[PDB]
Amino acid sequence: WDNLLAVIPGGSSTPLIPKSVCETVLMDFDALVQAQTGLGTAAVIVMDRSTDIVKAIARLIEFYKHESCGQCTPCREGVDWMNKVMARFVKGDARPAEIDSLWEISKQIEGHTICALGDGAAWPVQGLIRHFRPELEDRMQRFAQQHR
Amino acid sequence: ASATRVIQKLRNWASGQDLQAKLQLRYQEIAKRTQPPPKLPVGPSHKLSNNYYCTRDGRREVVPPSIIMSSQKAEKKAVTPAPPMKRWELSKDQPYL
Amino acid sequence: LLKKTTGLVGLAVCDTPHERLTILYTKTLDILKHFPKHAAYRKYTEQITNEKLDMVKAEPDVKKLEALLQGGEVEEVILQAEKELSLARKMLKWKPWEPLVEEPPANQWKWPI
Ligand code: SF4
Repeated sequence: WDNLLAVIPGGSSTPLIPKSVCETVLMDFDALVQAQTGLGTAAVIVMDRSTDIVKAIARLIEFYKHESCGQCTPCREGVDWMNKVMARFVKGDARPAEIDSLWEISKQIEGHTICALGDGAAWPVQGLIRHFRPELEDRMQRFAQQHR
Repeated sequence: ASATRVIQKLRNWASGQDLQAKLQLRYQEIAKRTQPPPKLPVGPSHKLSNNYYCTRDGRREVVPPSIIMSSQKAEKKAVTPAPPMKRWELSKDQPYL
Repeated sequence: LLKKTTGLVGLAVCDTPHERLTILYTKTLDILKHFPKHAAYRKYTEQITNEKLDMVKAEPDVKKLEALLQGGEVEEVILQAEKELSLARKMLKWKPWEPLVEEPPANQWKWPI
């Protein structure tokens, strides 16, 4: 449990929660909403400290890019945009203002789509930005140091 | 700038000013005609977040004028269009010529 | 002392500004007594003239009288009193306290069209 880093508690559409709130969280719809998440398909994906958290979240966004039906503009264009930005985030190829830009993009996707795939794709990015933001900033700073 | 000292003294005496100190013709003090390439800065709207246009849409803040009274729609002190103009102070730099 | 020049071309300096001001304001009030009581012009002009006349009667110094009047120099104040008196005579002739003479057409002041 000390090696545990993060848990996605309701499948990929629900966002992630770190170990600190994983300590005393229940498996309710209401409890996970209070934990700023949801109980989706009750799929508990566990990631330890060895996990590349940004790579895992970007793989989820790539899954959503591949599985979006493309009918409606916010999900189609925004999920592709989020996938590209998340790939650059995994590489470290961005600057910390792009984290806030990605948050605003996810908020533009969420609630403006036809079905809830847009919400379920914007939520993991929201959870990653909410919890593991210093990790993203560390990646960007390391990339900026080793490339200039 | 190429004038002799006798001609410079004659010009200075005839004009009453030191003409060589303030020459009318530019010789070398001007900037180079070939300049280094610039890098112009960007404005405050050049940000990737918190920059929705509806929060800085000054063109749509214009409203139709408010009707104080109209011929179809519509003890107090006498007022003025503005408080009266304060008198200009005389200049402390050079009040008279 | 006495003012040398008033600074404005064509404006003569007044040797006795207080007496001229008080007779001009008294004449303005007298011509304002002929107006109807409900005339807003009469009410407002009586207020302005009364306050200015009280300031002239209160202050016997020309400089601080000018500072109290805030109408430029006292020659400018005298000229403004003359203009106000002539205006009040014209307003009594014109009678604008009456209701609106004619309403405009419905789209006369509608912008944009
Ligand atoms: S939100 Fe739903 S309808 Fe819109 S493109 Fe995405 S999957 Fe299709």
